[PDB]
Amino acid sequence: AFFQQQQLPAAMADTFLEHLCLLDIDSEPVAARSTSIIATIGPASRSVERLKEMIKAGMNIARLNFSHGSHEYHAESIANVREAVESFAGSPLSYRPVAIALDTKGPGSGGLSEQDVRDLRFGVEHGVDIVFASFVRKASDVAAVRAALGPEGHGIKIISKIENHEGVKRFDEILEVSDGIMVARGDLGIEIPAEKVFLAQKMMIGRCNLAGKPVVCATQMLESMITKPRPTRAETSDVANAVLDGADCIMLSGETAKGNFPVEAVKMQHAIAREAEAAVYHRQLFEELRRAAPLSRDPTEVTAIGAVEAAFKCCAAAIIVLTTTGRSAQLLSRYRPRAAVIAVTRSAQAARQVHLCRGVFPLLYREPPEAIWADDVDRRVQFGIESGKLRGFLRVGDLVIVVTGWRPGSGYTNIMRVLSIS
Amino acid sequence: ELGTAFFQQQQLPAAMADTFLEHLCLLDIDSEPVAARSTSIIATIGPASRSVERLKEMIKAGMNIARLNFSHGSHEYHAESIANVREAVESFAGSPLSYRPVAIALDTKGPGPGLSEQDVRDLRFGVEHGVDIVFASFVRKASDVAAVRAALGPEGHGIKIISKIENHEGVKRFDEILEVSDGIMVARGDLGIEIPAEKVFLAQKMMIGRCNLAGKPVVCATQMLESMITKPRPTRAETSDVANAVLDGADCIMLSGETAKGNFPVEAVKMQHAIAREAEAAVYHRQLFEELRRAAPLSRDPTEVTAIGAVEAAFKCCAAAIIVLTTTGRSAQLLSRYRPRAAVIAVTRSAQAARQVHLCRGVFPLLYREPPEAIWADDVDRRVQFGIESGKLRGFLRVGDLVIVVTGWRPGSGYTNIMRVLSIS
Amino acid sequence: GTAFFQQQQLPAAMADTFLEHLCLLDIDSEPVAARSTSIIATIGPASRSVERLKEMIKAGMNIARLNFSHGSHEYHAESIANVREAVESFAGSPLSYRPVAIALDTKGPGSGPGLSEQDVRDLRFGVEHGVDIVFASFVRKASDVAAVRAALGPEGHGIKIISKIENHEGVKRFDEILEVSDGIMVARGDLGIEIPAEKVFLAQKMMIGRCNLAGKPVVCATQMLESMITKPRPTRAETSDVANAVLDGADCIMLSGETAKGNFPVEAVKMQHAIAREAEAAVYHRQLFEELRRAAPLSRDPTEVTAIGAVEAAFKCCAAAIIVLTTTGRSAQLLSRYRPRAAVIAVTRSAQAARQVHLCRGVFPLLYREPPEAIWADDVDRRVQFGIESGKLRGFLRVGDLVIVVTGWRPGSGYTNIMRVLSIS
Amino acid sequence: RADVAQLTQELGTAFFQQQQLPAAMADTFLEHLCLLDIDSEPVAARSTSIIATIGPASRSVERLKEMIKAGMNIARLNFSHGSHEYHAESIANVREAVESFAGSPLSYRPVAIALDTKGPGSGPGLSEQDVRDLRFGVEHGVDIVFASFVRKASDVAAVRAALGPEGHGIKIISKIENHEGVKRFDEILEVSDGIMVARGDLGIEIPAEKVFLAQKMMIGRCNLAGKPVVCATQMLESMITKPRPTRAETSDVANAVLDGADCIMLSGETAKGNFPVEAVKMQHAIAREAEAAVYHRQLFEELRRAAPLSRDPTEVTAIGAVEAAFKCCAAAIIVLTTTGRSAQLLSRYRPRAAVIAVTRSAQAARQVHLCRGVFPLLYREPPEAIWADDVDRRVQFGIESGKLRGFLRVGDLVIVVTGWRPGSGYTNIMRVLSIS
Ligand SMILES: O=P(O)(O)OC[C@H]1O[C@](O)(COP(=O)(O)O)[C@@H](O)[C@@H]1O
Ligand SMILES: O=P(O)(O)OC[C@H]1O[C@](O)(COP(=O)(O)O)[C@@H](O)[C@@H]1O
Ligand SMILES: O=P(O)(O)OC[C@H]1O[C@](O)(COP(=O)(O)O)[C@@H](O)[C@@H]1O
Ligand SMILES: O=P(O)(O)OC[C@H]1O[C@](O)(COP(=O)(O)O)[C@@H](O)[C@@H]1O
Ligand SMILES: O=S(=O)(c1ccc(O)c(O)c1)c1ccc(O)c(O)c1
Ligand SMILES: O=S(=O)(c1ccc(O)c(O)c1)c1ccc(O)c(O)c1
Ligand SMILES: O=C([O-])C(=O)[O-]
Ligand SMILES: O=C([O-])C(=O)[O-]
Ligand SMILES: O=C([O-])C(=O)[O-]
Ligand SMILES: O=C([O-])C(=O)[O-]
Ligand SMILES: [K+]
Ligand SMILES: [K+]
Ligand SMILES: [K+]
Ligand SMILES: [K+]
Ligand SMILES: [Mg+2]
Ligand SMILES: [Mg+2]
Ligand SMILES: [Mg+2]
Ligand SMILES: [Mg+2]
Repeated sequence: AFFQQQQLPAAMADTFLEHLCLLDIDSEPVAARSTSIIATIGPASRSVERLKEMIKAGMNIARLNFSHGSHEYHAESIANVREAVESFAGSPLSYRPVAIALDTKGPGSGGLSEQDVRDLRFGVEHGVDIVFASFVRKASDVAAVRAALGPEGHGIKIISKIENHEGVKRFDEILEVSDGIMVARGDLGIEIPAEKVFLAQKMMIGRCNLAGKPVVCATQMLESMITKPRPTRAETSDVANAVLDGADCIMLSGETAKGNFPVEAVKMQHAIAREAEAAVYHRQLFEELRRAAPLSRDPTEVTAIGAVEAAFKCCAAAIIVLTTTGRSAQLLSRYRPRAAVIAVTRSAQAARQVHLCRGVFPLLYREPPEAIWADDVDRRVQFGIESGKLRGFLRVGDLVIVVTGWRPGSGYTNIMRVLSIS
Repeated sequence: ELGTAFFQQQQLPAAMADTFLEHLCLLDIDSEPVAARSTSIIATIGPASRSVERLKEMIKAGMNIARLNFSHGSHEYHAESIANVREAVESFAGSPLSYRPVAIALDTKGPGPGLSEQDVRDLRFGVEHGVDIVFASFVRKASDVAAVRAALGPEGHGIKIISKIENHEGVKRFDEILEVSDGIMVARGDLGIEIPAEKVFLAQKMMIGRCNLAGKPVVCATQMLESMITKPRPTRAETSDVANAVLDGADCIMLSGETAKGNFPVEAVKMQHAIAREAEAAVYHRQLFEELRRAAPLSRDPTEVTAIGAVEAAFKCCAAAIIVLTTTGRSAQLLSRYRPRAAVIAVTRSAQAARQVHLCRGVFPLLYREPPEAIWADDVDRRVQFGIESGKLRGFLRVGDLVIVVTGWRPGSGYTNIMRVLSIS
Repeated sequence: GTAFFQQQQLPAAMADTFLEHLCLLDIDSEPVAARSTSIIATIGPASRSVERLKEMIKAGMNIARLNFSHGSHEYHAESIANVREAVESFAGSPLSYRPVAIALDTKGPGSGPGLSEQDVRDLRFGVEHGVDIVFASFVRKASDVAAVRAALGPEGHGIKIISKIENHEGVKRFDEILEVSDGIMVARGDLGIEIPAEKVFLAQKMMIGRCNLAGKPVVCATQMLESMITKPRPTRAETSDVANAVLDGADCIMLSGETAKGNFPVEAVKMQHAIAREAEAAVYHRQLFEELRRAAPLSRDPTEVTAIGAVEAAFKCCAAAIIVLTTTGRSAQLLSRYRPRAAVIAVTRSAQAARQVHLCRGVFPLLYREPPEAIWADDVDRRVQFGIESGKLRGFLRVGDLVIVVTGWRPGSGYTNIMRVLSIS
Repeated sequence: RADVAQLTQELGTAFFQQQQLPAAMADTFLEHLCLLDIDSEPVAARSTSIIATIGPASRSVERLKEMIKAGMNIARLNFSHGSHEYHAESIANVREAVESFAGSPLSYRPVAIALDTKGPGSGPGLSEQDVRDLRFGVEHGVDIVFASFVRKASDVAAVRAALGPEGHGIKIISKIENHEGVKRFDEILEVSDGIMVARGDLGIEIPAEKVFLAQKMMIGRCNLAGKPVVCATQMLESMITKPRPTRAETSDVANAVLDGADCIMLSGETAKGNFPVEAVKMQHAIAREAEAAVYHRQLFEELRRAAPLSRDPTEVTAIGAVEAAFKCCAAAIIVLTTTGRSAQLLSRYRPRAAVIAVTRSAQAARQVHLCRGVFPLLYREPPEAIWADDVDRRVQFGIESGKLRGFLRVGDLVIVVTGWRPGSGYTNIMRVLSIS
């Protein structure tokens, strides 16, 4: 029964053609949904009660669109998101962190506009986790956003939105200085011929997967759900294909900001992403990612490849990793393991930000500290296992891969262990 | 010899990539498509696309197959639609550069446990009016296809039966249905109601893959550009859906309400044409050909053996086209199953085969009406030169180009066994 | 039949990985194909008798090597006369006649920087006596090949020059030497003294790989069955060395003392024949063909395009042979470079080309002696029928087999452009 | 180039020109052959073990010391010749020569002793002389038995029974010498510790032109099973009377290594020939060149794909460690092992990194020579009170010995493989350590 679920016959296929032939509508997804859902906050999704339903439906990142509304309006949205998120903190083994992303208005006819400088300062003051920088055309646009965030906003992730021909052409220099990319198909589809957007999307997703940096697919993914309870056949296909392309995140704009079915739009993206993740041809994907990732003398990078290889060998239910900044989890995620990457962290910001990386499930550690560092590490590992058991990721008898470091502090991951559950 | 500009167009850098990941990384929005659009467009005929003048614009925009939806309208209404399609098609018989055969497909109302009384009557109407294809609704098992085949009476055995897979049973019994059908339609509308909507993409990709493996045509249908029923431009999900259906391996893409009742029927056809052209150049032929080659069983059929040799030869020299002489369309279909980048120009004396080969990706039919030569080898040479001259006229070919020519050793269907490399003069 | 798929290591040939290919190799799977790697036998006191040469031709000797390091011009002229007498003793049966090439192996430069005066005289002797091939000793750079070509003069333009790589400089300047040579000999004797003995296998494997990539013949030479100079059976290392040279991709394997001075020249030829046959069936064609196709550059030459189409067609149908008409041997060489499992039966009127194509693996030359038919198409057909009848007599073909036939559109060399699938009747 | 650019800038272009690294990074096997370079020097320690047959030409203690220095890893006693008294003296001389280097534990090289049986002769199974010789082997503490003419699984069970309860730790390597052994190979391999391709008798029992097929098939199946395979007979035959081998002989040795053989053997070349030390030196030189010419890119991919999914933590850790070693061009993989099993599971994936196996078992240290690329280090120190400290001391012993023997330099990355509790069977940890 195990080998009939999660498209495992299609996953073992010798060719991509045979993989397609073996895809089965009766093969149920079992793994937790890996691709994060970004929901745009607006009148249809601003109330605390509505936000609680969206968190339960699968929203991982709340997007604030600074193209509309005042700073007072957005501060209220942030407070409501935090209130809804913290209403589940009473049960630490099931608490789900939710990131807050600020999407800038953009340069308009102008580099960095004066309104963007003020909005970015607002983001730092209100503790946003991510900035979706509009109309990034070159590396200096990213540097300007980074400078406007100042010394207090050093830890904020900058996701550059590629929205025009210049951004596509200067993609490599933009990705090099950004934390990730958003394929902003709305403006891109007006700036370049609409029939060419899929080429830009597939290229950018492929280059971000190669670089090991997050990539978001955005705009009109479930557009008809703004007024209708069910999406069109092209919309479900678009969501599934963005996941199959390799997108780390998928986004909802008007569907959640102003539509009549915000919760249903989140549920639909969750349902499709789960089905599409199981249909990924891991046999070829892992081989190509493994071959393309350069040789490295960084122990975190070396441990990450060893751990993902070990996870595939034993059909590991999860890879439990201890991380301070999220980096060790990101390096595991870049190899696209089928095993869930359970990231145990003390940082609340890193727990929110790792939603940008596909297949990373953040667990915010709030248990009493241990006096012995080795005992403290072992307790965080057992915490990952208990949360994993409660959430359905793990069962007794499963094998897990555990990734830790040799000393406290970020940058010292160098150990991989094979552990049998219970 | 060809120029550096030649190797920058039609995603040739992405086509030469060593891995699928590198192929994606090399896709370029500035790399323009050059080849003719190979995925056929099926447009549903209705009030918005029934007039002769509107049909002429749709033919110019790229419509290859006219679909008659027998779920609505009387036999009198459909006979008028057929006459208007034929009038619009024949209005271009004067210009070889603009003339294009257009197939007529009858889409049945559907079942009841099996073939309904109305379907028997509608299928008889199709035979009497000379339709080329039947899109059989709600096919669930092999016996449903046999019933449709039996209903195509004594005169309609040459009509192609494309089984529409619309429910869980059709998906589960797919292999037995494909074995007896000429092709398949992934009817996503009903399929998305019969099975969970989030599972339709799995059924679509599986069926397209199995049809590509079998070498049989597969159509992707329903809501591909739905928003264009009221809006002049489609959504980002809709263009993505069309491009991904072509990348999946679909031979045909379809328009329903977009062309039958919408406000922008011609623009919907133009949009599918534009997207299919871009998506066909983005196909990763290096891995696709290797896998089709490996999956296709060994064969002692000379048409099958010649077809793979010809497609291999076309890739080796970047041939502008493969010109094939075919009476039934079968030799062109066997070339099409290996997905060559070269256009397959099919020269036939059969007007029905010329219309039906639109079901096969990359087949460009040319109907030949010259009187037969007394010396058979001369008749063959005249048809090969007709394909070359039409190719030059239409932009497929130029003097100095290499073309692959596929012919047989004797007259009659079933004897294809020759592949030649010709330099265009 | 099921028995067909158990022979010639067909289970190992269909394997998905090289490891699984090795695991499926079967000592009970009998070779069926004709032996495709040519055997070069060096002539000497043990192999000069006309009666002894007839037995060596029957055992499988394809090329007779004259070592100009020993003997005078008078000695070599007698060797040539004896070889020709033994070869021509079988000309009374044209369907079974086996051409045998004559190769002149030069003494070398010695302490000199380039072409020695003795080599100039020996090369002129070769042209005057009609030798087919020159094995040029100690080639260190492209100008050494040009000097050999100049010494052959205008009358020796058709002689093939195979450069012997015997030292570090020849290995380092390999690419420039191969570019101007017709082929290469891995002369392991001197190479093993000039460079550390433990590194010779790396030079052998590299040169064979680069010659296979270039589509040019490569010979493996020296001490392959050394112990057979005095013993009736070779050592385990010797049979392994012959099998591995064939698996590496060598077009030819050579015997020196084993045939020139030993006590078992006929048995040494028979042993190389037996081993080469076993090793050719053990070649992993699935990966080899894929890599040769991918590495071979795109081409606009119709002979090159037809060759890859014909090899692909031959693999698709398990063709027993590819029958090719050739004037210079070039069309057969271009088929051979893709390493088909099907025998390449080359029909030619040129006695020299028939002898020289033994340099290319899997090419079986048939010398056609009949004067041309008045109708060129009938002369082409008669030559193809001669290939089929010789093939049937020699066991290459049976009724019911499929064969690929490679011809051109006009008389004269350079116009091959047609591939046809033919059933043997 | 993008996949190796940063590491090329860090380690230098000279590093990437050595040990056939350009040929190792090739995208196809054809390109791998085209990139093989006679100027690309081998750097890694020789990983294929050399088995030398002991006889009159290689019996003296002083001669044996030269053969150990030349590279002999396993001493073979051919029980087809000589009495029990003769073989006991050979064993004592081998042990005396081996122990003459024990004064320096950081450089001491263990040498295994293998007993090669006379065989069944005309009989259907285990002969009475073989039963007596096998009992002699157990009494004299031999490490390995090369069982002659194994034709079926019951032949190896008979050898195992003749070894008795005291010989349970002895490795049984079945010699495949006839058609029946080749045809029943899978059942023989399943119950054996490894295989020997005995080409001498095999070449008489089956047509000589078919021996290479049997050799390549058996080596491939042993590599797939992760069990040692020995290539034997006439590898450097001419060196019995001549100082240099023929071109076919060097080719045969190189091709046995490229085929995937864990061990290569010398028979008459060492036992009775005129150049025993030179024959060992020649096999050493060729094996080093051939190991660097192995196409690891395809080999690792195929071993990974063919090896079934596993829930055994030693197996899971082994593939993770070999993958990690390739990622960083690790100089070595240091593994703690009691029976040799954790080192054998690393060896089956054919890493380019040397597998330095630290063990307290003198027998396991000798027996791991059967596995390609395993360098045994015998740890003689008594256990620390705290088990975690005892583990760390053993790892440090491997690093210090690795530095001493030239395997490791400061700045190198090393992969360390250990377990969560004492005793055999609990390996489950992989660590990436930077050498300081
Ligand atoms: O992913 P990051 O940011 O490098 O953090 C990984 C770090 O986490 C640890 O596993 C635990 O460290 P702390 O005890 O400081 O939380 C370290 O050993 C390791 O260096
Ligand atoms: O594709 P089909 O229907 O098999 O037709 C292919 C046939 O066309 C030809 O090339 C030309 O035949 P006709 O002259 O009868 O049209 C035949 O030699 C070949 O058998
Ligand atoms: O292999 P080559 O030397 O190019 O010769 C091939 C030539 O042989 C032919 O098949 C037959 O030519 P001939 O009639 O002159 O022998 C030509 O059509 C073709 O050009
Ligand atoms: O390779 P083997 O025979 O399984 O031995 C590996 C064992 O060695 C160790 O690393 C150390 O164990 P010891 O302390 O008993 O020597 C164990 O943790 C592990 O189980
Ligand atoms: O799943 S894959 O192996 C694959 C292969 C061939 C195809 O045509 C295809 O659509 C998908 C894959 C996907 C994304 C990658 O970036 C990659 O490296 C591999
Ligand atoms: O037969 S092969 O596919 C092969 C693959 C892997 C091996 O390790 C091997 O020894 C042989 C091959 C491929 C290309 C060649 O140019 C060749 O000579 C052989
Ligand atoms: O701003 C965006 O997200 C867009 O334009 O697609
Ligand atoms: O009938 C159709 O086309 C459907 O259901 O999608
Ligand atoms: O000349 C030769 O043949 C050699 O050196 O091997
Ligand atoms: O017994 C042996 O070692 C042989 O036959 O090779
Ligand atoms: K915005
Ligand atoms: K209908
Ligand atoms: K010579
Ligand atoms: K013995
Ligand atoms: Mg925008
Ligand atoms: Mg329907
Ligand atoms: Mg020489
Ligand atoms: Mg024996």
